[PDB]
Amino acid sequence: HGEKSQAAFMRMRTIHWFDLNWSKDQVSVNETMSISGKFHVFAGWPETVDKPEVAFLNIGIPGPVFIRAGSWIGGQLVPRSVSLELGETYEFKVLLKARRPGDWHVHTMMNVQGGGPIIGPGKWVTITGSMGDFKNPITTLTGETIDLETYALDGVYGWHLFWYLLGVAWMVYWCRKPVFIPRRIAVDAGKADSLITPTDKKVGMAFAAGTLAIVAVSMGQANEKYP
Amino acid sequence: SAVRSRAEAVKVSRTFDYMILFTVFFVVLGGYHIHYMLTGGDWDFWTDWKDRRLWVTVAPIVSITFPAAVQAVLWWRYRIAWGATLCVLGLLLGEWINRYFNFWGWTYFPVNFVFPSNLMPGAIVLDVILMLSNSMTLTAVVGGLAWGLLFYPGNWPIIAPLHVPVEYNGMMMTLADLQGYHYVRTGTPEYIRMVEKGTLRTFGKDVAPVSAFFSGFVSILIYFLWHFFGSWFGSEKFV
Amino acid sequence: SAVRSRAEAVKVSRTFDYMILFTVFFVVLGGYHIHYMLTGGDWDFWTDWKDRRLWVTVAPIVSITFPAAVQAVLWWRYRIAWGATLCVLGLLLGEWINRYFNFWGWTYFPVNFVFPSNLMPGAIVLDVILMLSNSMTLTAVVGGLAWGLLFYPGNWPIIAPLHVPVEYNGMMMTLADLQGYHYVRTGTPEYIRMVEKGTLRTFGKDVAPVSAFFSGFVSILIYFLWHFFGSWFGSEKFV
Amino acid sequence: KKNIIAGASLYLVFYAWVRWYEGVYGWSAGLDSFAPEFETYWMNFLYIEMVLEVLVASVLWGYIWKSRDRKVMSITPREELRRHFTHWTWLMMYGIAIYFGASYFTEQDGTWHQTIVRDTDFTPSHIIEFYLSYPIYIITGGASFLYAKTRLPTYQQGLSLQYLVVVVGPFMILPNVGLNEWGHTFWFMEELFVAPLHYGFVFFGWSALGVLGVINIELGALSKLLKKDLA
Amino acid sequence: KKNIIAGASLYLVFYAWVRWYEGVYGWSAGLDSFAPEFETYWMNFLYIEMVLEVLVASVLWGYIWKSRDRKVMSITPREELRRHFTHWTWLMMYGIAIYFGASYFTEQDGTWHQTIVRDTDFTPSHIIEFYLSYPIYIITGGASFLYAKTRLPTYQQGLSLQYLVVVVGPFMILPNVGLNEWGHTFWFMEELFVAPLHYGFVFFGWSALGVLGVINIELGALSKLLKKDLA
Amino acid sequence: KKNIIAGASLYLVFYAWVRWYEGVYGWSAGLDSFAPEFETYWMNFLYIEMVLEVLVASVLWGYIWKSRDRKVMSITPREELRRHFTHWTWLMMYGIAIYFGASYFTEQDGTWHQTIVRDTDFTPSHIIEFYLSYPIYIITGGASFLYAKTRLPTYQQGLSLQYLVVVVGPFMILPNVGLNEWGHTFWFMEELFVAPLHYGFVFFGWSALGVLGVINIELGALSKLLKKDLA
Ligand SMILES: CCCCCC(=O)OC[C@@H](COP(=O)([O-])OCC[N+](C)(C)C)OC(=O)CCCCC
Ligand SMILES: CCCCCC(=O)OC[C@@H](COP(=O)([O-])OCC[N+](C)(C)C)OC(=O)CCCCC
Ligand SMILES: CCCCCC(=O)OC[C@H](COP(=O)(O)OCC[N+](C)(C)C)OC(=O)CCCCC
Ligand SMILES: CCCCCC(=O)OC[C@H](COP(=O)(O)OCC[N+](C)(C)C)OC(=O)CCCCC
Ligand SMILES: CCCCCC(=O)OC[C@H](COP(=O)(O)OCC[N+](C)(C)C)OC(=O)CCCCC
Ligand SMILES: CCCCCC(=O)OC[C@H](COP(=O)(O)OCC[N+](C)(C)C)OC(=O)CCCCC
Ligand SMILES: CCCCCC(=O)OC[C@H](COP(=O)(O)OCC[N+](C)(C)C)OC(=O)CCCCC
Ligand SMILES: CCCCCC(=O)OC[C@H](COP(=O)(O)OCC[N+](C)(C)C)OC(=O)CCCCC
Ligand SMILES: CCCCCC(=O)OC[C@H](COP(=O)(O)OCC[N+](C)(C)C)OC(=O)CCCCC
Ligand SMILES: CCCCCC(=O)OC[C@H](COP(=O)(O)OCC[N+](C)(C)C)OC(=O)CCCCC
Ligand SMILES: CCCCCC(=O)OC[C@H](COP(=O)(O)OCC[N+](C)(C)C)OC(=O)CCCCC
Ligand SMILES: CCCCCC(=O)OC[C@H](COP(=O)(O)OCC[N+](C)(C)C)OC(=O)CCCCC
Ligand SMILES: CCCCCC(=O)OC[C@H](COP(=O)(O)OCC[N+](C)(C)C)OC(=O)CCCCC
Ligand SMILES: CCCCCC(=O)OC[C@H](COP(=O)(O)OCC[N+](C)(C)C)OC(=O)CCCCC
Ligand SMILES: CCCCCCCCCC
Ligand SMILES: CCCCCCCCCC
Ligand SMILES: CCCCCCCCCC
Ligand SMILES: CCCCCCCCCC
Ligand SMILES: CCCCCCCCCC
Ligand SMILES: [Cu+2]
Ligand SMILES: [Cu+2]
Ligand SMILES: [Cu+2]
Ligand SMILES: [Cu+2]
Repeated sequence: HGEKSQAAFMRMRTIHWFDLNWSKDQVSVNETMSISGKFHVFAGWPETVDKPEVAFLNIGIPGPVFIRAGSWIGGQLVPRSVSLELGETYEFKVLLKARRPGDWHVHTMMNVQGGGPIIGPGKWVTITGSMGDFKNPITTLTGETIDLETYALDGVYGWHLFWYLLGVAWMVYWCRKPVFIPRRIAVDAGKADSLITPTDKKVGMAFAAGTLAIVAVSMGQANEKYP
Repeated sequence: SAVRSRAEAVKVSRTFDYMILFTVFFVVLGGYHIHYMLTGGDWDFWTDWKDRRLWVTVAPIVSITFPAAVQAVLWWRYRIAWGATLCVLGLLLGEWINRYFNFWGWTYFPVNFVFPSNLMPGAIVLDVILMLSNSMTLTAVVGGLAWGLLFYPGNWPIIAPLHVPVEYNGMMMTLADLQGYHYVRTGTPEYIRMVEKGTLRTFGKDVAPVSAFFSGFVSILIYFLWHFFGSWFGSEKFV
Repeated sequence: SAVRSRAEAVKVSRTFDYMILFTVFFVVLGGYHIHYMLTGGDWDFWTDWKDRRLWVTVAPIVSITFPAAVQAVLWWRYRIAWGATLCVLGLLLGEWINRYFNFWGWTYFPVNFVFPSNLMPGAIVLDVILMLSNSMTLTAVVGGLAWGLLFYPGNWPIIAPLHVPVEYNGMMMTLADLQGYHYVRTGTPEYIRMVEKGTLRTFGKDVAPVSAFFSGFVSILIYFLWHFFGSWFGSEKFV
Repeated sequence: KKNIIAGASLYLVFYAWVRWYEGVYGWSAGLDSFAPEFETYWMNFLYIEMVLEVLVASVLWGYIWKSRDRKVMSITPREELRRHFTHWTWLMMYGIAIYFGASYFTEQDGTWHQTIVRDTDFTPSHIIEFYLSYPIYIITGGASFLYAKTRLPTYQQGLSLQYLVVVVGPFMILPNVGLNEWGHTFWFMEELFVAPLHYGFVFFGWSALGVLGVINIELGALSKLLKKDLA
Repeated sequence: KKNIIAGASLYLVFYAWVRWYEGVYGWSAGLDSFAPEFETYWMNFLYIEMVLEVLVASVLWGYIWKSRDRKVMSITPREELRRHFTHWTWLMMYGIAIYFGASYFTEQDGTWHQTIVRDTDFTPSHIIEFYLSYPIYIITGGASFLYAKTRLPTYQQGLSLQYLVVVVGPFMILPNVGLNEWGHTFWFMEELFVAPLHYGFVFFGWSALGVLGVINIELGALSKLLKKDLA
Repeated sequence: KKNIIAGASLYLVFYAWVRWYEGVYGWSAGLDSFAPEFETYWMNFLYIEMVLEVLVASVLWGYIWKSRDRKVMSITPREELRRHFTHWTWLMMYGIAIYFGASYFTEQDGTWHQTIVRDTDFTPSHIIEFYLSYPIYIITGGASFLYAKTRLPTYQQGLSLQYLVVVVGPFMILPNVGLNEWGHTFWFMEELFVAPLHYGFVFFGWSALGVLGVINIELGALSKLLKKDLA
């Protein structure tokens, strides 16, 4: 969508996408479509754009409306970055899974480290259905088939909520006591020991010990639950 | 003298306290959040950036800045025990609001992909180490080492489920890598990912602990510097 | 007391003023010219270096240094309204003498190829913004933005005639590029030319304005720093 | 001497309006700079907000007209005590504004940069962040500073230094927007963090720690307005 | 108490002699280090100028021999007023020397590289720049400093700090010539400006701002020698 | 008031023991991390030394138990003069320890790194340097500092600043061992010197110049304990 703002000469002397084929233009949630074709790296590369030693075959869309179920360059899956040579031609293919309803302009792009986004032609694809139906099943090397859309979420929520409530309780222990004004006057007069009583310092130890304890038990429990 | 009673002054103090706390909380939240989200927060944005070398090294270092500065006057002026806890509570609240209402609510990245880092443990231990020992250099050293070392252990129980290996179309990937692969980030190519990649001078499994000790050592100096920086921010000079 | 009359003191003051002005003019000229001609002056030497990104970014930044320093005592000691004008007059005189008598008179580079940059506008606006508002931070901010923004507009009427396109032996070139091509600079190959070359993150036509705003923002900090630097140079301490 | 304009913080309703206007009129109606739909819902927005902000800043900053003899330190804990409450209402407003400007919309723009929009030549996310939220909190901070300057005795002694930092300090991120969009262009780095181009207005959040000095000051003339009435 | 050696500024005639000697005996007779024509018109030049400069500096700096009881602050505006005029004559000479050394010949050397002469192992616009003009203005500055030290009462209190900067400061570009010719060799950069190798004696032009301190001093004991006679 | 524990510097015998244990049990019996011979002569060494050092530091640092009323400045040159001699015995011990830790074994580890042992995951040379010598001199320095703090009147005024530098300063190279082994891993450089990774604990040898301050102090209360008896 933002290709229109890139330097005209850059758009013309970098990468040329041809033989492009979109397998569909009307998908429903959980359905897949593919984009195939070839691209030719121009030997007269721009000086200010680093040569593509490190490139990544990306997809141009407004957030994960699709999910990149796979992507191949010359027949190999390319989840990592790759290397290209000036003047070569490559065959590529991308497999998308519809996730969010709407109408989206789907572009094929190549990120070049030290360069930038190199956006290919876009196509209008329509997704129909309800996002609540999206499923992303996965089987692990333990199998253990899970749903990557919501897997491990309760753990994140629980742990973050617990630590937050612990930190709130620390402040609350000191919030009931009048703060600011009496404390200022105290240290100004020379009573620096305002509310740091022995009982107030032993509460600090409990928190510090209860903390250093929970971390260790939690590390052990994690190592035992996910060997 | 002209209010009403001496108990009226207690109520006036209480109301002032609630206002001052509000304003400090939110102003420090703004500043801290911008500093964090612009020095070490790409690792904070995505789970597939929370690696063993650069995340564990950068998060605590840049995170210990504001806690130390705010502590330089919320301790020697009002003996306030919290102040690092308050900084971290603000940072976490801001980050969670943004992740849930913009990252997920606006662009629809799944929440289990963009949740924030956990910095509550180190904060509490730092506050306590300062309450006891009432020392800036003692706290500097010990609390810096703790801050640096408690980070990865404090986060592991949260990201462990996403480190289960998976074979995807012939390549081996963790669930976090699979997330980073599925949910397209048109603005974040894979090669910018600054994560541990292994070297000839690296050992097979020693990144997490070494990066947590290096981070603790550097947090020592960071706390040292920002203690004085915060002491300056507390100045009442007029020009 | 032993001179002659009270009008004799007025004449003694006048003669002293003429001497002091001479010496300040020329010493500051020397220092300013060396600083400029050794930080940002390749863009100043050749017309085919006066581009839209690096020239507009560097010239004003490094140029605002001496004006600010000299202003730190030629304002709070003698309320002298000029001082940036004097710095710029000296710089321009030195540069023009050198260009006309050495660049052209010695090596025979045509004058329409090596004329200097124009820094008179920003200087006058800075001097005025300081005379009114008598503030160093107000002047810092506003005059820095002005200095940064008035540069390219102040120079365009001079270099515009040399930006007419031309087709030379099949390639398209501006008259400035053609000059740089014709008049051999054995010591200045073409590749060292640090000019805007376009990028994938650059927009079609946005260099000049963006580089003038970035330059203004950085000139803010530069003026800030050199105000204090100049206040130090004004010290009367003895050791 | 409060519980009035403190509860009248319309910041929420106004900001709750843009977060809605964002997710409804800038999702796809603002994805392309194009020419029609964009200059209708986003460029007019920009122009209107710039003019309104300039005029509102010029107007609201008239505490120099309401300023007069401010020897309230000679007054009892009634007139001066009442002014400090107003000052802290102003400061709470400033805190809300700083939160929404430096935390909510800044990290929202961070989110936006990741999904699709390459900063090339523009974004609609920092039409609301750089040109709406930053000037808003700048106006609020200037208002609070001027109020203290013109209405509290302890501030009649020449421009508290730290108050200038929790103020114009955070102002220096606005002009800092020149660093970015120039560090994003010819010096780009498609991140928020490793790119030192952003370290410009990282040297602005620090300045937002000048509320350690305003608090020390406002708790030194106020500690002497409560000492006698201890219990 | 002036209008004598001030008009006797032979700096012009002497410098007008080298600018002529340059454009007549170094254009092609000095293009090649070779062996005969170069060591005849340019190496002998170098040796002669070095020895003459060392000896002239050792001699001219004898204001410590003419120095004595300098309580001219106890004298009226006649003897001390007359000395300040001599000091400012010295300072005008120093200004001329600094102009010719740091501005004229420095940028002339800048012109020379851009044409042909790669600095490799030498340049004849270097005999004229680093070994003639810099020592000349160094001698003049030292002379002026010593004069003030030995002849004006206000300077009897221990080496004004800023006077040392508008002096030895600009001296530190001479030894700085080691940075260049080493930053031009194994660290080279065929420019004046981006090459940080030149930033060495960029930290010398700044030092040439110590004439802000000498002027403040010389306008503080002189303001008290003119106060009574206002009109 | 000396010539007792000064000559009882067992540092030599102990260090002469490790230099022997090194060249006899770590030459080939410690070349490979392997599993048996290494964890027998080098890992047990490490564990034993760590525990012994922690416990010896906790114990030896009990000069706060022997501390009491230290107004020895009111005493004659007999009791306080005798304490200064003990302080300087402690300081001589600290000097020996610092020599062996920062000079002998550090450059010995430098030698080791050159021959074979790539630092990858470990070395037996800095089992003796980082975990034996550094903690030893740390213990000695802390002991000396505490002694002065608890036994000399001139030190009862709050923690001499420079004494803290010739102390915890040199302590900051121990945690600095995190910089190296991280700058040697993912940032490696197979040298001691150009690699800025080592510049961490280059900013530790400097701190070992705090013995310029302890000497100034100990020669200011001692100069007043010898003034009367000049000849
Ligand atoms: C600021 C702190 C912050 C964090 C972030 C950063 O800085 O980043 C990371 C690194 C760097 O990167 P670059 O890319 O630029 O470079 C290359 C890589 N290496 C590894 C080789 C280095 O850094 C780190 O790590 C951090 C540190 C800091 C200082 C000490
Ligand atoms: C000093 C100021 C001065 C100016 C000049 C300079 O510096 O130069 C320019 C740039 C740099 O260059 P280099 O070649 O080195 O590098 C590369 C390029 N880039 C673009 C990538 C960076 O810089 C600039 O621009 C300036 C700035 C400054 C600081 C802020
Ligand atoms: C509060 C002490 C808890 C110690 C937990 C631990 O040893 O974790 C080791 C882990 C290293 O993980 P790794 O070497 O991969 O082996 C552990 C295997 N996993 C990662 C699966 C748990 O990295 C860290 O957490 C550094 C923290 C050091 C604190 C002193
Ligand atoms: C980069 C860290 C510098 C911090 C130095 C500092 O604490 O300030 C001391 C100085 C004034 O020193 P002094 O008059 O001794 O007053 C010390 C008390 N405070 C700390 C409140 C200014 O204050 C300033 O001018 C601000 C420093 C620059 C901004 C980072
Ligand atoms: C980049 C960090 C800025 C640190 C500011 C600093 O330490 O400088 C203190 C300086 C000390 O000189 P100052 O007190 O301004 O001069 C005396 C002012 N009067 C004449 C009113 C007494 O005052 C100012 O900087 C002016 C305010 C700057 C606001 C950002
Ligand atoms: C005093 C305001 C004058 C404004 C002139 C102007 O807008 O110039 C735009 C020019 C941009 O040139 P460009 O985008 O190429 O479009 C103008 C076409 N030319 C270069 C042929 C005049 O870049 C600048 O001069 C930056 C100055 C900003 C001052 C607020
Ligand atoms: C890199 C900028 C540093 C400028 C600091 C400055 O103004 O000097 C303060 C200091 C003395 O501070 P103070 O005794 O407070 O006297 C302030 C008055 N002036 C500015 C005339 C020295 O003077 C120096 O030792 C010279 C600074 C190093 C050369 C760049
Ligand atoms: C690289 C910047 C140099 C900045 C010089 C500075 O700030 O240091 C001040 C220092 C302050 O100590 P000072 O006043 O020399 O010691 C007292 C001198 N007496 C004993 C005569 C009172 O004096 C000097 O630096 C010596 C002169 C250097 C000339 C370039
Ligand atoms: C963006 C609204 C923020 C609310 C600010 C606020 O609550 O402060 C109350 C303050 C009123 O404080 P007060 O003590 O009434 O003013 C000082 C007393 N006077 C004005 C009579 C000298 O308002 C003003 O001073 C002017 C308000 C103009 C914008 C709505
Ligand atoms: C204080 C910033 C001035 C913004 C002026 C404006 O309304 O933007 C129009 C113009 C942009 O015009 P242009 O891109 O040629 O065409 C505008 C139409 N769209 C939005 C489709 C690209 O902006 C500029 O002068 C350059 C950017 C400001 C400096 C950071
Ligand atoms: C390179 C020539 C620059 C001209 C210097 C000048 O005009 O200063 C006049 C000054 C004369 O000043 P005046 O007040 O005569 O000397 C102080 C009074 N005395 C010497 C009797 C103590 O000369 C000297 O002190 C010695 C000159 C030697 C080189 C030509
Ligand atoms: C203080 C500098 C000493 C200059 C000594 C001299 O007269 O130059 C002769 C010699 C150069 O001799 P060389 O190049 O072997 O042969 C001279 C004959 N030409 C001029 C034909 C190369 O210079 C050097 O010792 C090296 C350069 C000085 C250090 C910056
Ligand atoms: C690693 C051995 C270094 C030898 C230290 C030394 O010679 O100091 C003597 C000092 C004795 O100094 P002295 O003046 O006897 O102690 C102060 C006097 N008292 C203890 C009675 C208050 O010893 C102590 O204070 C405690 C020794 C424990 C480790 C062996
Ligand atoms: C304070 C450092 C803790 C050293 C703990 C220890 O005894 O080392 C065992 C373990 C190393 O175990 P590993 O390499 O898996 O196997 C040890 C067996 N060898 C020696 C054959 C490699 O060390 C670590 O935790 C990492 C290094 C410390 C941080 C700088
Ligand atoms: C009184 C302490 C001096 C002010 C703090 C300056 C510290 C700067 C270096 C860490
Ligand atoms: C009185 C002001 C202190 C001297 C100026 C130092 C400023 C240095 C940082 C900009
Ligand atoms: C070539 C890039 C050089 C950048 C200089 C430092 C930028 C500072 C940003 C405030
Ligand atoms: C490898 C080049 C390093 C240069 C160090 C800085 C030089 C300073 C010049 C005064
Ligand atoms: C990428 C390496 C950056 C290193 C930063 C500076 C290290 C300081 C060591 C104390
Ligand atoms: Cu599109
Ligand atoms: Cu943006
Ligand atoms: Cu040269
Ligand atoms: Cu080693």
